[PDB]
Amino acid sequence: EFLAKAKEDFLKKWETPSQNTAQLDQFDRIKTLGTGSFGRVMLVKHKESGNHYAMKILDKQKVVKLKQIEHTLNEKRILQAVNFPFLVKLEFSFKDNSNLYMVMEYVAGGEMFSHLRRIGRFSEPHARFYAAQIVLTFEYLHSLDLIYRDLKPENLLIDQQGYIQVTDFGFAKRVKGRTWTLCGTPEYLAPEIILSKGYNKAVDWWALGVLIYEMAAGYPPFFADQPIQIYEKIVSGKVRFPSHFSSDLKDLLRNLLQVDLTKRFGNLKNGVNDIKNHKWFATTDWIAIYQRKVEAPFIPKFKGPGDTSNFDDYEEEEIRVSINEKCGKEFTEF
Amino acid sequence: TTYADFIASGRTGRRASIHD
Ligand SMILES: Nc1ncnc2c1ncn2[C@@H]1O[C@H](COP(=O)(O)OP(=O)(O)OP(=O)(O)O)[C@@H](O)[C@H]1O
Ligand SMILES: [Mg+2]
Ligand SMILES: [Mg+2]
Repeated sequence: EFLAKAKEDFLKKWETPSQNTAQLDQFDRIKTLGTGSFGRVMLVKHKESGNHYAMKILDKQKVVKLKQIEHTLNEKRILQAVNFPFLVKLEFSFKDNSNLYMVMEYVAGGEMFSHLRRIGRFSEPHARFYAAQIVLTFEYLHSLDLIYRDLKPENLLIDQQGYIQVTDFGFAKRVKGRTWTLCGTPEYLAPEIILSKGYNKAVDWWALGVLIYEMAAGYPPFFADQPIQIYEKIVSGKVRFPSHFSSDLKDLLRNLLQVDLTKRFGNLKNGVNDIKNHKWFATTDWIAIYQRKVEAPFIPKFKGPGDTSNFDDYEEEEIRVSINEKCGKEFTEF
Repeated sequence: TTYADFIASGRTGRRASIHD
């Protein structure tokens, strides 16, 4: 139902993105929630409303130096245009002489990553609860001709109701047809990305296979010390399963972690419904998940607004803003 | 165990994305 109206709303925002909807001095910067190659994400408090937000800060010069301009513009153009129960909400965006800023709702429960490593592994119903939300999220994204391209626990945040909010649209792209960029995170890369094959949205379904495996096992299906060692294992595709995996889960994973593109679940004629109707998801009420009516297996501890106890600590750096505008032309549309 | 092998490996912490 939602999808028809949702594509029309998406397309309107896609064609005319919002721009310049706040400025830096409207926020108190509190502390760093995560660091990345082009900047960092900080907890901030909006001075007027008192609300807390997560502000992603990107260094314009570094983005240009590493030739990531298009990905960065993709990221913001797409995130401001989407709307879904399991996607982080972008509230404001702006830029100054030095930086780009994307201010999202603060998701205080922390990364799925943190909880997964602490607990060790998730039981299959727990993993299935999260997996169902990703399945629905990809159904939404793919219907908008979006590919996501960086599914991993580090990019999945747990909210106050214990549901997932997907963050990090760094590699999100609107593409009808195939695309070729080598991007993602090594453990989650589909074989066709590694082989420089050209690829499509099926790489997101492969990544879901890796995610479900990692959630249920406590370690990813292909791991080593060096990415190249991981890549060798991925293209070979000889996955082995923990003995505690159910038969249904192994069957699903064999169909998602399918090296042959044209046999992989998610990418056949029946699309997402091959996954939704798979026996492992037999107990999943897709509508109740979508409506967020299912009680979550896990609810993070929260000590108030602005509580960061579910995040690692990072060393803080001053936000530097040059008195000269950098890379103005490159980021005109941001 | 496979879990013990994973926990002793070099990639159990947050993993950065790759690009270009
Ligand atoms: N809306 C948010 N609320 C709370 N924390 C967030 C939010 N968005 C991001 N984070 C935290 O900040 C971290 C970095 O954000 P993000 O993943 O977008 O950065 P990145 O530089 O693109 O990282 P990557 O190396 O995965 O590409 C996340 O892993 C998460 O811990
Ligand atoms: Mg990330
Ligand atoms: Mg990223």
